[PDB]
Amino acid sequence: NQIDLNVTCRYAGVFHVEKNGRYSISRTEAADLCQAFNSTLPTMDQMKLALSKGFETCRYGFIEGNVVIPRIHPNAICAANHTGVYILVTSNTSHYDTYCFNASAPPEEDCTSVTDLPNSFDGPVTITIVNRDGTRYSKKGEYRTHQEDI
Ligand SMILES: Cc1n[nH]c(C)c1CNC1CCCCC1
Repeated sequence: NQIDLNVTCRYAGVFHVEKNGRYSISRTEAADLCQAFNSTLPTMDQMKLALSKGFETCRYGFIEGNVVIPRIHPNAICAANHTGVYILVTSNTSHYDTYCFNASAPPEEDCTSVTDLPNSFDGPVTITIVNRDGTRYSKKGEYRTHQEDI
């Protein structure tokens, strides 16, 4: 009973979270997951400011109201070579990664590791935060409040 959560640097408080190395988060699970990090789904304005500070990924993830990919450098296999906050328009499917926004984070690039999941609740799952540099933090708990996500 284990969940891996791969996380990134924070840029103006915004970061990316991928669950179990696959697109596997529903919109309801995404909001609950950000709440476990004392965070919220970013607004489009919050995401645009993060992009301006150096944030980019090559993965679709929820923000408030849309599924997006922030892009700085054009790459043919990431958001069809677009730059800016690329918005997913047409998809059959509902599960993505998520972005999260922590208002208490530094204002610009914070590429220190994440060493806590401060607002997880009591539960039976071994949850492991995996940083890009491989460093890990694990704790037993739960974050999902909707049954259809478990
Ligand atoms: C700076 C830092 N490293 N690990 C932890 C925990 C913290 C405090 N802020 C984090 C920021 C991203 C969401 C979770 C909370």
